[PDB]
Amino acid sequence: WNWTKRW
Amino acid sequence: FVVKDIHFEGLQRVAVGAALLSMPVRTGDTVNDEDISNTIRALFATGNFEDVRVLRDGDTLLVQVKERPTIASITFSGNKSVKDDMLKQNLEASGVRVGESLDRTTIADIEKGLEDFYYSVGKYSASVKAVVTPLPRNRVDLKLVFQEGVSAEIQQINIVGNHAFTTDELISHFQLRDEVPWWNVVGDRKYQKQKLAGDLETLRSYYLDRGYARFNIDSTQVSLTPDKKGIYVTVNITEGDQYKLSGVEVSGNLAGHSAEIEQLTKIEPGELYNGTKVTKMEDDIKKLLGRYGYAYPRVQSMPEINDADKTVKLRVNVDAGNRFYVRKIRFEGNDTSKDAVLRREMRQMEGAWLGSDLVDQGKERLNRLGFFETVDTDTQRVPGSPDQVDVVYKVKERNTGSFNFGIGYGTESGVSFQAGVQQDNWLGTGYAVGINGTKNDYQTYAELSVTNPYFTVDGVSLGGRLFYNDFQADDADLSDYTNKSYGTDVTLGFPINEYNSLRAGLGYVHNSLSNMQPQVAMWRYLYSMGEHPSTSDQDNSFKTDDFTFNYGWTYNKLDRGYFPTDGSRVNLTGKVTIPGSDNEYYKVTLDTATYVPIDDDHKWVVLGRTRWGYGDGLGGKEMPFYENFYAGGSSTVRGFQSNTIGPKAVYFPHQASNYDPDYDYECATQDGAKDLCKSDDAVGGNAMAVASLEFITPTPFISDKYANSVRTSFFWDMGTVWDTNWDSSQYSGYPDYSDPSNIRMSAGIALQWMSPLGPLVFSYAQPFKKYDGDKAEQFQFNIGKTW
Amino acid sequence: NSEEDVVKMSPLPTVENQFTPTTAWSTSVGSGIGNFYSNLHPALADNVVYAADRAGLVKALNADDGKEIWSVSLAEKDGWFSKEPALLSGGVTVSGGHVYIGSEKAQVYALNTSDGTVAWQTKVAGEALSRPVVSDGLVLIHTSNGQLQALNEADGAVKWTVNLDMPSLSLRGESAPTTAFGAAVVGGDNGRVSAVLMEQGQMIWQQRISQRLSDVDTTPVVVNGVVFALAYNGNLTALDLRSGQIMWKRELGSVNDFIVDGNRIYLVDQNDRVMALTIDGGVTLWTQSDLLHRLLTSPVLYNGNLVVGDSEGYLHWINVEDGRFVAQQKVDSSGFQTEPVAADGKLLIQAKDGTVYSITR
Amino acid sequence: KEEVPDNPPNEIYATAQQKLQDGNWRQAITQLEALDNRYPFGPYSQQVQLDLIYAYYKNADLPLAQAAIDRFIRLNPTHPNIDYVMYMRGLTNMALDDRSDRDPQHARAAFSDFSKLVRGYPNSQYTTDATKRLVFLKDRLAKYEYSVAEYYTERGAWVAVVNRVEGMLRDYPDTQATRDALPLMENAYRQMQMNAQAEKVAKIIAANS
Amino acid sequence: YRPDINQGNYLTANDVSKIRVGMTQQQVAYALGTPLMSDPFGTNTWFYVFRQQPGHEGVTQQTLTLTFNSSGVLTNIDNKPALS
Amino acid sequence: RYKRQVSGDEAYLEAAPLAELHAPAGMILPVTSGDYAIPVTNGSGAVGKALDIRPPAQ
Repeated sequence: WNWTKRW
Repeated sequence: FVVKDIHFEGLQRVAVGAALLSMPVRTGDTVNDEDISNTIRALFATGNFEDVRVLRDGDTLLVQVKERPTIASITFSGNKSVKDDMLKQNLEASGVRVGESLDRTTIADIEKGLEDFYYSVGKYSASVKAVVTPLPRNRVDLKLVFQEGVSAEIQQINIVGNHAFTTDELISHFQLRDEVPWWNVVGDRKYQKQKLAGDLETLRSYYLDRGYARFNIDSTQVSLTPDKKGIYVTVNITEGDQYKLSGVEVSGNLAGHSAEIEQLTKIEPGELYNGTKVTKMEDDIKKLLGRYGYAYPRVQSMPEINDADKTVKLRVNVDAGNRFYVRKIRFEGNDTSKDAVLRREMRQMEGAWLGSDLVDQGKERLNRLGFFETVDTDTQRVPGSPDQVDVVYKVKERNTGSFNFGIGYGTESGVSFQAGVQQDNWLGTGYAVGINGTKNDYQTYAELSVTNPYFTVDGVSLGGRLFYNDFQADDADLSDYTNKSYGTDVTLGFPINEYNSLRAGLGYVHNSLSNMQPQVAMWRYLYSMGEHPSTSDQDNSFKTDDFTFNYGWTYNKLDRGYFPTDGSRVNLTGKVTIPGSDNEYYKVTLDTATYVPIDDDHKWVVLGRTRWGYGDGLGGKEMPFYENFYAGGSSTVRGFQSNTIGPKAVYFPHQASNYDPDYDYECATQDGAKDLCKSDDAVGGNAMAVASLEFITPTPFISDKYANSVRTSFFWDMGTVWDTNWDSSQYSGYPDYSDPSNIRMSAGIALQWMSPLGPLVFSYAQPFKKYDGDKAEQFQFNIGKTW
Repeated sequence: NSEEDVVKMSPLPTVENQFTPTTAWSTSVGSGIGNFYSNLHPALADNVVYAADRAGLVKALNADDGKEIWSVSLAEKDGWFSKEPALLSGGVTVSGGHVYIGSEKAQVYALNTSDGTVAWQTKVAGEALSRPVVSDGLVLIHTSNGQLQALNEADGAVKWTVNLDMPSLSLRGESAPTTAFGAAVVGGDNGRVSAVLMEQGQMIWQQRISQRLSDVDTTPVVVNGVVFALAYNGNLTALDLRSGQIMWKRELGSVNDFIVDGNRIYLVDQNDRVMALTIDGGVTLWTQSDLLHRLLTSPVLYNGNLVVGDSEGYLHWINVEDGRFVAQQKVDSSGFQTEPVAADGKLLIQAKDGTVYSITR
Repeated sequence: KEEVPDNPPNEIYATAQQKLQDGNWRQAITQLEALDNRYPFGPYSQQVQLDLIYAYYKNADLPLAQAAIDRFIRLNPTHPNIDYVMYMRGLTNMALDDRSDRDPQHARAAFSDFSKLVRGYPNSQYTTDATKRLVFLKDRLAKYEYSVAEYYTERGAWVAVVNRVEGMLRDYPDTQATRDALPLMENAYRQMQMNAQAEKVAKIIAANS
Repeated sequence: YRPDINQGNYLTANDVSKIRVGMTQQQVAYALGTPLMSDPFGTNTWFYVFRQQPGHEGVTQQTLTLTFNSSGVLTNIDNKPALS
Repeated sequence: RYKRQVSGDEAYLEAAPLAELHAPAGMILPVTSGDYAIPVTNGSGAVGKALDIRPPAQ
């Protein structure tokens, strides 16, 4: 899967 | 009617003097009905008066004006699929905003504007209602209620007039979609004018790249169902006959470069007309002229078509313009990133002659960096110089930090977890700093990495890494032992050919081994290392510190990253322990992959993979048994259980740590063990050779609209691993594990595609040449795992 | 994640069956039309019913017990593996020993009623989305391009073509011309009723009867020197047969057809509001707001009662004197999208899954 | 959400002043915004606007402060307290500028605003602060030019280096960056083998240092 | 490894033969172009430098120095085909 | 924000004085163009925490 969220 | 004084009733915000100036009438002049009407109309058009009444008293011209209530707030309700801020921006661009006055007649206009916006975004049944809440001091609040409705989706794409290519094959390359399976990632099924135009251009290119020089799109039609929940697209086209290319002709002010240009316009007689090739020829001529100082080398191609023979002859008109020199290159919008970060990506030098190709390449490199959302260029002129310009790059800065967390599954390692946090533009200096971690059945890994991508102006990179690793052998289909290691590593990176890349570096690693199962190979390495452990229990321990020199070379030429159809990739890696360390050895590995297409459409391909490896010790010692090479499994030889090929362990008679019947043990002393003991559990070897030949074919049953998103292959794999130090003379009763001739072979079928869970790979293979001890696993799969 | 709709679906009316309806027989055809908006529907001629599906299968059934007579598939196949659908969309027409069907591939087939063998097949300008009206030895076709073509029924060779304008965005489906006094009156996707002489196709008149707002006519009707037309989102109009000058207007329209009986006009509004107007001035005699947004089908006047299907699969009888429901039935689960066919004392209707039903009382 | 009661303007303004003196800006901004919204033409709308400019600036709401300053300048070109507004505009641009390698456009804007202030009203009370800020900004811009020339020196572009150092000697002749950059010009001239020009640059360097 | 570094004006070897003593600045600029370098320290002198250094192949430069007079009339021409 | 608060609230820095450039004999320096010129403003006003920026009472 792999979720990626920018901070 | 002469006027002696002027009076107003209702002026709140507009100044009295401003109103007097605005009104053409002035005190001390004749006034008539026409003048009164003109003043009334001017006041109405002022945009701040709702009702205007110019009445005449006995002597004074009294005016009654009901100033339009001021807008104090605009509220939205139901904008589920529309951002409130963007809706406010659209409204203020339209004209309605806070602070201004509200017109009690343009409510319908505002509602219809919002409905038009909804129609544009996709919803055709959307409705908008406006509510007005008056408030004291001539104020008002405007509230909007939205019934979004249900969006309309594409229900069919039809092409009428295609007799050589099927509609399914043609629309397979479009951006617009009419079918989306739940098991693929092909796209969304919405309708957009830009996508429709792009699809028309794609269809035109598809036909022009095949020799249909007379292709023409007669028309296009878009229809909605009466309930307005489905969209039908039709494209009426007219494909002609296939044409041949008779020849080419070049003319214009070539500037004395005719001899060099003719070589770019050489073709084989009898070739089929192509469009991509013609564009490439034009681009080649443009680059040729740009290399000679010309900033705008204009080129146009005109085809002349003869139907009697069905042949096309090109006519290329070339105009090499004038020479322009760049006086400055300016970057604006880089509030965070420093100047050099953007400047070092430029292919063009300030203070040299101009090149449009170079400017475009610099823009493309800036886009590839990843620190910006948008990049724009603007080649301005310099006043007072007829041949000088200033290049300006305008960038909007993105946010470069991120978190990521991922989950995958597979037969190789079971459930796999990944997590990390990354910062790609540390303080706008370009340094990339991150910390990552991974966990699966048999190991846990954590690392902290810091990289400088431009240690030298040419692009040489300098990176550093700190890592901790924990490895449990018995969970990986090997003989039991535990290895906990940690260390640091520093590396340089040299680009040399835009396909080739070298790297060299140094590293330090500390390894701590425990819980080692007594066996001949491990106790052969330990003796060379100087240890003399006992062979009756697995309460062991052994620690070593090593400094190594690392090197590698990579060559990448694959045309595409996902489902490549042509190219090669070669990766050589090495390592050698430099003096002063506990372990003296060297290790080398070589990866090869090659694709060869056997068609013009690149649907039938041949893939060849190889994997070689060899290592050994130097100062009378041996390579550590935890550096071994493993074969088997879906990575190397499909159809075999992971890490099953190669030598097998041979144990000593030893007492179990905590004996308990009903459990299977490796011939422990408490089960009647009095001599050496064979096994079926792999240990690896220090030499490895693996090869695989694969044939990639179109998927047979899947619908042709999306059959290019699934890859189908038939494969044949060979592999072998061996231990060159195994002395067969001493152990005569056991197999010779130092023979390279024990080749394991399997054959079968495999499928790959991208799913909502990530990449999916499935394989079924049948190992038809295997040796005693090897464990077969025909069905293998991997779900969403890319780490 | 959630979804919503602007207009709430109307509830199923509760009525007490004055009489009990039945279902004499039901036969199956392969997959019907599905979710696609098609004009395909069965036809009756000489005690036998012809049906088809979008894939290409065409069947003839006995009108009394539903027994199959012949069946032929018009889908071309490149061997035993490849099979591309014919995409049949033009309603089945029968006249003079032929079965005419249009196709989304700009093809018109004329099969034989006796054997099911293709008598001829012609290529037209575009998708044949309309019922192939037959008149005076000609077969009129309204293609999706806005072109009205006239084929020969015996040869199949196009005689004349008339070009009509099309807007940027339209509604799916096309109007079927009606022939009266040696002239064909048709409607356009731009909201204009036009008349063409069938000898060559020369336009006689054409006028706007319309109010992103669209306006599409879809099959006017002609009686006693007058032409009644409906434009979607526009207005009903009864115009003269010679000059085309509007006589009277009513701000109500729809895409599905309407019927004219005696001195009354039965139609279904865009919002599924059944009405019953008059011919003199169109003053409404009654209305039914019980089925709003139920997606009704074209009304059919069977045994003196209007019959309409709906997407949910229910078939409703409604009186004509006052408009009060006289019977309600549940027939199919897939629903009804295409018009019912009433003729020769029979009422046949095809569901979205191809199941042709014969209903009785 | 920081709801403001419909109290009389005098009382709400007194509360706003008290909170400004206390030193909390978030609530004072809400009070002043509510007052302005409810009384678009109140007796002290101009005072509300000035207090709002001050509060937006000191609350780090620089875009809103800039919008308010622009509106105020457009509407009241002859307001006696306009020099205060131009000083505030310069301060806001310096704050946005906030790192000499980065974008100098805000430094240029601040320099323009302070120059207009000092050249228009030399008898104002903000003129000394304006001049000190002008000196700082001129040095910052010279430093940006020096950074670009220094990058091109390592890139190896010897015409860009001399052109940029000449632009420095022309625009910013009296800063430390120019003195630091003169050797870069000499090196570029020598690398292109223009010893005649390198000698002149060396003469300047020797005569100055 | 690295890209190619270009600097100065592009001299074709035909334009340089087109300039003769006695020409004005306008004529010289028309023939060759606006120089990327002049002399800012008083005297008027135009430097036409043509420097190119392709990818790790070596540097080649040509220099053309044009010395005018107070009235902008060419007085001296100096040509260096290659840099020592 | 965090970088911006320091500037917006209280920070103040004093840079080096601007000094003229000498021209060796036999040559001159490039022209100045007066684009970035600081006029001399006499007077000793407030600066650097001694100047109050609160709006005047008008």
